[PDB]
Amino acid sequence: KVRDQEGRINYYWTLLEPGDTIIFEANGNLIAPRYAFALSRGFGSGIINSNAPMD
Amino acid sequence: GLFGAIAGFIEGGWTGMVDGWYGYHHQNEQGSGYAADQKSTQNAINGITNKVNSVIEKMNTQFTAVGKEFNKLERRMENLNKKVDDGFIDIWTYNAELLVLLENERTLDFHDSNVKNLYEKVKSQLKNNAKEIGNGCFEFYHKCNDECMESVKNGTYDYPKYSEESKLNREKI
Repeated sequence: KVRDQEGRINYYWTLLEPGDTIIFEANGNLIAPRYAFALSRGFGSGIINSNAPMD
Repeated sequence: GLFGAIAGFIEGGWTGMVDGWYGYHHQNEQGSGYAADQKSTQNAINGITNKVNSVIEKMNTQFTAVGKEFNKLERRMENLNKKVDDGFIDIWTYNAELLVLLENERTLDFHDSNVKNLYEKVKSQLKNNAKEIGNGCFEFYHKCNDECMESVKNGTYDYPKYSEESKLNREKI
């Protein structure tokens, strides 16, 4: 029981390139995507763990 | 004291001379007082400022980052990640701190030069009109007014004018 649940929702994510069509096919257990995102790549960064305030 | 002047035969830095890094103190009839030398000083400030600017501004830093998180099952790579950081923090630390001492002793065996450089111009300007006291000074064998003093500091000191009076007092001694 993790967080009052014996079930598991394994998530997945893919990037779809322009000119490419993705196809979802299922007959159950599919957690449907509702909100997708269109982004432009910023190469060369990371993520800093911090409690510091913003200014 | 490589050249042997700084902490050499000139055993004392003058707390009173604040116009520059090198200068002269004269003592004659008209009075006394320190005076700093700009030809020697300015050539040193400008060169050192640039020597500082040198090491500062040759570390080209690209817009990058370090913080990488690895899954618990890429520990070999997570270990590899640290090795790539520690190796730089190994190198850039060693090379820097050794460079500091170097361009420290290289900066102390530069001021010692220019002090010694200055001495062998004033000493090679009078050449027998004064007997060297050894602590970094001269005793003129002749009366030298402030107009004569100021030529010694400039670089246009007159040897023929004050030479006839020099031999009559050097003969006394």
